[PDB]
Amino acid sequence: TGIGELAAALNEFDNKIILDPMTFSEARFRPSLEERLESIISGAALMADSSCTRDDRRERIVAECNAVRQALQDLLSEYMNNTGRKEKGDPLNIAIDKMTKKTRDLRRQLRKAVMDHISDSFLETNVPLLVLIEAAKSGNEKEVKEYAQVFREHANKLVEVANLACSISNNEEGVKLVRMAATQIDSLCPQVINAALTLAARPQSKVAQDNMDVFKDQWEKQVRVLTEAVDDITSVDDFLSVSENHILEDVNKCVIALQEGDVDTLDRTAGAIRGRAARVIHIINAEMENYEAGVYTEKVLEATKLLSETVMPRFAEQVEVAIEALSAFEENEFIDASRLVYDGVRDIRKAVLM
Repeated sequence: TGIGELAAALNEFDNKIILDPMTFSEARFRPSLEERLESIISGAALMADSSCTRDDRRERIVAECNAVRQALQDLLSEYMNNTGRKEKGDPLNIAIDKMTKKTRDLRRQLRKAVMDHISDSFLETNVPLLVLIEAAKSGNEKEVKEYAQVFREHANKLVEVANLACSISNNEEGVKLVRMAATQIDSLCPQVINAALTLAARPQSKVAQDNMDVFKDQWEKQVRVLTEAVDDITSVDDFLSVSENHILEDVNKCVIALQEGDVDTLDRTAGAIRGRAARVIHIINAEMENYEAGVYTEKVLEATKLLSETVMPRFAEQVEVAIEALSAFEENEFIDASRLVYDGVRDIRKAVLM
C-alpha cells in the first residue's frame, strides 16, 4: 500500500497547484504550497548529495530545485493577479504548465540520480560474502569481525538503493515487491553473519561449513530477488542513458590507467565496464518479456546478442593483452574495442527506443 513518498509528494503538489482563481488569496495557499515544495526539495537535495550521484547530475538536480522554486513564485504571482475572476486567464494558464513541466524535469533528474546508484551498487554484488567466507574459512576471529562489518555496510547500501528507487516510483505493487525483498535482506544479513562467525570459530566443522553454504546460497538468491524487483520499478530508458554515461566514464579511467601503466586500476575498471554491459543485457532481456515476439523484440535481441557474443569477449581479450604487455605498444586496439562496447550499448538502446 502506498507509492514512493517523494513521488506522492510531487504528484500531490501537481494537483494542489490547481486552484479556483476567484476564491484565491496568497495568505491562504502560499504557506502550504511553499512548504510542500521545500519538502520535495529537501528530498531532491538528499538525493543529490548521495554517494553515487555524479557531479553533473548533482548540478542538474540543483538547477531544477531552484527552477521549481522560482516557478511556484511565478505561479503564485499570477494567481494574485487573476483574483476575483471566474476563468483562468492566459498568463496564469501558461504559468501552470510551466510549474508542471519543471516538476516533470525535476522527476527526470531524480530518476537519473537513482540510476547512478543502481548502476554502481548492483555490480559484483557477491564479492563481500565471498570475502567474508574466505576469512571464516581461515579462523581469524579478529578479521572475520571486520569483514563482517564490511558485509553489513554493503548489505545496507543495497537496501538503501532499493529504498531510493521506491521513493520515486509510482508503481504501488512494484514498490511493495521491493520493500519485501529489502526486508528479507535485513533479516537475512545477521543470520549470514552468525554462520560466518560460527564457522570461523570452528573452521573444521562440517556442520558449520554446510550451514555457511546454506546461508551463502540463500543470500545470493535473495540479492537476485532484490535486484530484479528494483529493476522492475526502474525505467529502461533511464537505465540505458545512465549506463551509457558510466561506461564512457569507465573508459576514460582505463585510458588513464593505461597511460600510467596501472594494471590494478585497469583490471578493476574494465571489470565494471563488463558488469555494466551485462546488467543492460540483463535488464533489457527481462523487459522484452513484456512484449510479444516480433519485429521490435527481434531487433533488440539481435543487438543484445551481438554485444554479448562478439563485442564483450573481444573487449575482455583486448584488456588481457594490455595487462599482459604492462605486466611483462598500441592502445588503438583498446580504444577501438571500448568504443564498440559503448556503441553496442547504443544500438541496444536505439532498438529499445524504436
